Amino acid sequence: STGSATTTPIDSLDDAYITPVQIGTPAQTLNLDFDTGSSDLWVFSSETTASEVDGQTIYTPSKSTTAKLLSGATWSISYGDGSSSSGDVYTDTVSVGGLTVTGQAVESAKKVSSSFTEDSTIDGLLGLAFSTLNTVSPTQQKTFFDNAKASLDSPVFTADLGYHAPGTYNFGFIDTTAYTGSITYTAVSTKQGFWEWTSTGYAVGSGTFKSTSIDGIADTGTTLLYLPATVVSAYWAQVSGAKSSSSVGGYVFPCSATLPSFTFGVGSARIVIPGDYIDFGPISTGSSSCFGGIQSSAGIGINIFGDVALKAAFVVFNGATTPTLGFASK
Repeated sequence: STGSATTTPIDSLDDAYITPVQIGTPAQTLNLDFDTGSSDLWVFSSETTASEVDGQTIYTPSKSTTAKLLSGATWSISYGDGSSSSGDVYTDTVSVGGLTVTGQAVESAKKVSSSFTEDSTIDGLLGLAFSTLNTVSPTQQKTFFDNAKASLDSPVFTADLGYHAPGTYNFGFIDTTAYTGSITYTAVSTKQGFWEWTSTGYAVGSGTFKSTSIDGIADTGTTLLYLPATVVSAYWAQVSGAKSSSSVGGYVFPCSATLPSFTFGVGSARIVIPGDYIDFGPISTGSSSCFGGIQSSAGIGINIFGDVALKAAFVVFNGATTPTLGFASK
């Protein structure tokens, strides 16, 4: 089997991407944030504290003839950005772009933190990291990909995120028309539960490539590109007026700037992030100070190849017995 679904930016800055997901019988379609940095599929629901719902579409398990309460199971998750959610668990039928999993754990939120409430466009998350990170207790549950894998034509999914435009998540096949050149594959460590790999280096604009190993995670659920302070300083030094602002919470730059590109290495291959992908717009409405899309990972504890990087590539998440990651230009 295979699946193919369109993923759409939630706003004009590509702050995140939503993908429609069918849950239950009859189908209840929710727009979920597909997150290769976590491993819970959770949704706003009829059980979510009413004051914490503000415009989201909810899953109502009592209206699904295939929903079953997973007795005694609870979940609770906290994300890198400080947001969180928790609740109980159902199993139900879940379909993504024509690919159907029966008995998928659907984690129903009883509580969500303010940032989730405040974002009306995201109805929940669909985790695509390794199931070892799943938070369901006392019996850990599998991700949608893990459940689908054996049925797929090939044990892979691909992320093709657009810049200021829709893109695609495919399951079970590689669309050879969706990229240019070849896909370069690189080793993955699953030791931390992430799609963790090592970039071979970087360049800023038309500058020379610096060969240096940068361990980090391919994380579709993180908006920006978080890299070591040395790398980030080298980037922003090429932008007149750019500075790190502790009050704003990272590098800012004059909105009048033309940003340089940023290249990262995948083995001997190179992925070029155009400068415009690095512009996240005014820090506050009407400001001429703009927020940078490349930021320091210092104090995160890990480097993160988020959407800023991933959207410059066609990315293969290869879930073979030994997982790997593939990157192609597009």
